[PDB]
Amino acid sequence: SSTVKAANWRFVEVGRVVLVDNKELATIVEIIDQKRVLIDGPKIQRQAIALAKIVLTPIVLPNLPRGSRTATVTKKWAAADIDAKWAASGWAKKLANKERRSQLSDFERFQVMVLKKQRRFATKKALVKA
Amino acid sequence: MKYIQTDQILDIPEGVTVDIKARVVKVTGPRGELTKDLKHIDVTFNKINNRAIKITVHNGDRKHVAALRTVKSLIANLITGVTKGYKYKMRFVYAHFPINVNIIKKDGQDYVEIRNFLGEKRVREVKIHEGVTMEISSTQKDELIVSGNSLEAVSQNAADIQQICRVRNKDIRKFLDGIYVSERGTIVEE
Amino acid sequence: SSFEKVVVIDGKGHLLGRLASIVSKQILNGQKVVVVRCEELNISGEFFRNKLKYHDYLRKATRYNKKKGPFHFRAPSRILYKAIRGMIPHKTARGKAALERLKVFEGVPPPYDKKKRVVVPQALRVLRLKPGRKYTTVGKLSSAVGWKYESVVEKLEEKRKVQSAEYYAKKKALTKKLNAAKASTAESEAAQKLAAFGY
Amino acid sequence: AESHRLYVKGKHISYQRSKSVTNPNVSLIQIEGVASPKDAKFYLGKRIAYVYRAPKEIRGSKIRVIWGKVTRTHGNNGLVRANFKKNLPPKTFGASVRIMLYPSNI
Amino acid sequence: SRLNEYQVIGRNLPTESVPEPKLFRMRIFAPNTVVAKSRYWYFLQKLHKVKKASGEIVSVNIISEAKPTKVKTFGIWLRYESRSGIHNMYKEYRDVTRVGAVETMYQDLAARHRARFRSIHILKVVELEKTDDVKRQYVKQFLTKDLKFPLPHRVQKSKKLFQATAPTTFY
Amino acid sequence: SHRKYEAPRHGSLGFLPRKRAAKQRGRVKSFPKDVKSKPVALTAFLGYKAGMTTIVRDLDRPGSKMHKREVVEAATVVDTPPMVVVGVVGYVETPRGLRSLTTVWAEHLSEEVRRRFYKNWYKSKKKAFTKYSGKYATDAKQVETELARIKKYASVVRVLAHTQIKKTPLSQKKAHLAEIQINGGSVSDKVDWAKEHFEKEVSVDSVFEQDEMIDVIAVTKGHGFEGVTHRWGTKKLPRKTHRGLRKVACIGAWHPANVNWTVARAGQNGYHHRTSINHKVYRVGKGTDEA
RNA sequence: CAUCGGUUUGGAGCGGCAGGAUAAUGGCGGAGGAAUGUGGCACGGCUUCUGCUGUGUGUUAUAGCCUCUGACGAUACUGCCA
RNA sequence: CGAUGAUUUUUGCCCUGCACAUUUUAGAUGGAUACGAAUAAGACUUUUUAGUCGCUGGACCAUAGCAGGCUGGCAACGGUGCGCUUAGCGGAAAGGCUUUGUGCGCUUGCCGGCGGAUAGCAAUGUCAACAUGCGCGGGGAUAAAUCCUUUGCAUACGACUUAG
Ligand SMILES: [Mg+2]
Ligand SMILES: [Mg+2]
Ligand SMILES: [Mg+2]
Ligand SMILES: [Mg+2]
Ligand SMILES: [Mg+2]
Ligand SMILES: [Mg+2]
Ligand SMILES: [Mg+2]
Ligand SMILES: [Mg+2]
Ligand SMILES: [Mg+2]
Repeated sequence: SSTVKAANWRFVEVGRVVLVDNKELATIVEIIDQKRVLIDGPKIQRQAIALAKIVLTPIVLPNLPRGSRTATVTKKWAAADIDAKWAASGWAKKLANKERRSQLSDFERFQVMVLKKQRRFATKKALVKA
Repeated sequence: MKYIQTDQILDIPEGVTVDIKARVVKVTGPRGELTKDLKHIDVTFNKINNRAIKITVHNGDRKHVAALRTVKSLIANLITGVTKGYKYKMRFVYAHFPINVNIIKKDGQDYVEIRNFLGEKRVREVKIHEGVTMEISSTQKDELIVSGNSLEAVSQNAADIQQICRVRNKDIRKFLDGIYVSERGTIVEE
Repeated sequence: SSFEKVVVIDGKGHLLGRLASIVSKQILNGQKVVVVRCEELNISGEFFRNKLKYHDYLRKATRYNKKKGPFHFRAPSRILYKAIRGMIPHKTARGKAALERLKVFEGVPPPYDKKKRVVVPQALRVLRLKPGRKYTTVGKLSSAVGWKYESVVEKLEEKRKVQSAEYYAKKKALTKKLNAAKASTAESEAAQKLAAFGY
Repeated sequence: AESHRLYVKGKHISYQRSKSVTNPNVSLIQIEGVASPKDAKFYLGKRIAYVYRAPKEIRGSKIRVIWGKVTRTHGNNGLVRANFKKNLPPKTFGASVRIMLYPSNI
Repeated sequence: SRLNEYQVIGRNLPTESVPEPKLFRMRIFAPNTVVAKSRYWYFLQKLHKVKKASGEIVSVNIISEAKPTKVKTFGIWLRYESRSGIHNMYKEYRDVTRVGAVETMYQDLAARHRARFRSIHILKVVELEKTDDVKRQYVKQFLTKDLKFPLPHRVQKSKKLFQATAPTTFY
Repeated sequence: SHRKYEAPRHGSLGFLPRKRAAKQRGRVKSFPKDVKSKPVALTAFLGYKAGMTTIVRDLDRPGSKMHKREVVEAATVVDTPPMVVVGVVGYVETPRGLRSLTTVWAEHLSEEVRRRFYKNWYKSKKKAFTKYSGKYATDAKQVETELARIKKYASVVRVLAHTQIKKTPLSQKKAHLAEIQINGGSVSDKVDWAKEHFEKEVSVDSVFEQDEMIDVIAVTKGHGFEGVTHRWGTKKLPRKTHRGLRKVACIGAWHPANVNWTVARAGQNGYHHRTSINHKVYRVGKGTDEA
């Protein structure tokens, strides 16, 4: 066959889930320009934003009509359960682990070191025989 | 103006398998294989089916859009080169001095040797590019046939032969001698 | 942002003046910098344009004695060095010390062939230039104006990359074995607690 | 036990200056790992030590110290202004200083 | 600038001959009310025998966007001065607020015609309700059905000067 | 103002500075480019300028008015006894140029070449190369190790050879030792050729054939300090010029307010290093031939 | 080191109050309308109709949107807090 | 900038294992932590259709013990430091990267017993790599250059080519 390698880009389209401020989720509801979109979400304010200020996530909210108001976006977001889909990805998991690490205390860091010593002992023991 | 999207559709004949990976096109047909690097252009490819390939430019300005149909045409020339071939015919034009053209082989290399051009004692030699076949036509007097799979190589050999036979220090409107491309077609007639 | 003992920069794909300014501020502030692969550096603009600029540079020489005039160095590392030195107060003792903190090379000679090379994103050509613009490779500009050792460097760079590939294949193999050992000790008491701490 | 450091690494970068005139009474200090005025405001009021070696021993020691303190931030990239009891000599531009964790307010 | 749309109303000072002079309203795009009232008198003396000394400002009010989160297409009619003459032009902008389209216009004529704020008169700003009202292809290309486009060659901003891994531009 | 009339410059700016050569032995700046397919052979030879003579020769140049007719031609005799091979050097390609890696020497060096390494030979203990001569002790594996290093890493191989100056009428006893690059064959072939020729004589007939065109490297005749008139061939000033006439009248314009490097000045003339090319070999004579 | 007084630079500072179209929005309710027309329906090209899809129709259906509006409730912005 | 020859029979020189004391530092204070290439691209699995990873190093390694003391036990047969030792690779400035066996330690993988005070509420509160000298110990080698006379392939004088 032809065997053409295609790009795996993320598209600016109605229904794209985006991160805003590296904390909160929102979805694209309508495209303004090459540079600007209108975003909305359950926990964010409906606003016109520049695509440079947001990051497209690999998640699409399916069947979201163009220009949907806040109620429609919230209802379809709850139905598609976008929050759970986001929280199950390695991206959100790495963000959560970064936050959890940033909340450790000095005593907890000491415990982390001690447990790491124990796990390294076990790992070297397993590695030498395999 | 930054056109949002511009598209072109390749058409792949039945026996041809285009193959694109990282802007390196490899076209395979009954007549052989041809390859082309397009890394100097920002284009993306989508396989619609086995008979069509979409060529896209996203958010391209006037010149970058202009570089899109040329990509299409280059790949199309590759496609028709491995399924029909290319054939350029050259006619020998002289008023008095016959042009003596031979296909010689020196140092293991093929050359086109032009002698007696305008009576000159100089011997002109043109290297024959790889994948290009030269032939002295039997059906026509004073005709050279340049054929091959690659249109670029064939046309460039024809241009080399035409350019090496330029007339100097004369009225070229009067001294019309030279070797000129008379027919640009394909090996397989259609 | 850490203070390093030596920062070894892989110069491939870096824009000449942006890397030069960053390295100048680094060595002025007491940081030792090594730049390798200066033949893979980049200048924005087509090759012919930068070659014309270098020929404008070559025009300049002391009329009454050519030996006193500017000394036009042709090696890529020396082109980068001239760019950097133009950004340093090199006629003071402090600028001289800062310049002593710097080393520039073609290729990756020892001992840096077995050390870590970093990149400088603020000066990377693929991240800075608009994707349609034309650029020059300093290795090609150097050969066009008199540099003699282009083919020597590429022969030695292919030998280094063959050796560096053997390194990576070995390192990748031991990473695969260690990952399989860390998988065995997962879901253990130490591993479960470390997962609750974020590790 | 391989590490014993209780200070943050710093560097003496510059004096306070315009294009042509310098003010030795204020030093510009780069605290390691600080990249914004918000980060640098943790270190306001902390004591700074410049530790150096000298030819003559004083009480059996060839190590001398000039003490200072962080007074304010400088610019937008996390440098701070410091005030030392005796001005840091200009030869220390690029030399490392010690940013102490006291007076502590944690 | 960073602008607001103002309703400025003024009149000639009442006389014993004319004790209720006509009230004139203008829509002014100004950064603040000091420039809003200044621009008002600038245009009235282009249209009426009035001055700030012989007139009176009656009301200055901000006109807020009706639907600030509805994407619109605006047509703006302009009268600007070039280095050589005076020209009328019409351009179109996509935005969610009427004010933000005028702000884009000022940036755009600065960029494409070197036309400063002082050289521009806004004749009219109209929201184009029908897709057939859109004349310009640079905003008509965003009114197509099921519009999608990627953003190739993403450049990520780093907090550090040095990076230990190879740069990438996927997105 | 411009010159009233045009004239070419006096002398060449491509032979500056007109200073004394750093050494009396002319050094080969560039050797012939190496071709692997050729046999292993030397590219240079050292000789001594004996004198000039005259020959008579029939010219073979069709279209010339002297074709098939006798011409009388000046010729130079170069006394060239065979050179002795005593060493070999390996060179490595580096991004900074060729770099000598190792030098391997022969076991025995004659006294005439060991005098090369002395300023006061008669007052010396003559200790040169004695420990090195001991390096050949009963297995000579140090020498083989260095030769293997040359084979493994060198790209350019040059032999070390010295003249047998005792066979010439010169009263000088120091031999002349020079590096002569080996061309042809692989690096291993060159190293084997050099090793097998240690302490052997190599003749001119193994380097140069008759009718060859060869180049001559030498330091020219010294003339000492010379004025501009003969150093640079400038025009003598009129007879009635005050303070003398063997001068350059104007050594510069007012600006640049310096003397330029292109103006002819008095200085040392002769004793320069020259490379002279395309000298035809009319005869490679043999010392054993009585005719 | 502590506390004070004078001067001064800050905080992802916190709270209360006022004004405006007694913000404009949004959410909820009602009425009307259209298309870059959802479902459906009727023809098609590739699909074992596997976000299949295209073109017509028409007006909420198996998506929605726009305009006007009714009673509430916030927030932004700008001020004030002895 | 490199290769190479010879390096004082003087108590002088070289190499090396220590031990002590000194001078200096453009500035140690856990670790310079090694593919290459593309960027309109990379890398996994099936299938080349599709899904997944990145969206920064806030990472990775190391990190507990009088600046880290003295002792005991358990579990493992691992980790690590040093000393010999085996083999291989590295010439771009290799002067480094691996590796075999062995011995002596330590081990915080787990559980114990004893010690630190008073430097007084902080004062760098002194802990490093490079160099040199000096005492020992073990090996090792045993020169030239200049002036002077001479030469004339050189030359104003220096310098140069020679010879002694
Ligand atoms: Mg002409
Ligand atoms: Mg004529
Ligand atoms: Mg040159
Ligand atoms: Mg004379
Ligand atoms: Mg006179
Ligand atoms: Mg004259
Ligand atoms: Mg106070
Ligand atoms: Mg409302
Ligand atoms: Mg406020």
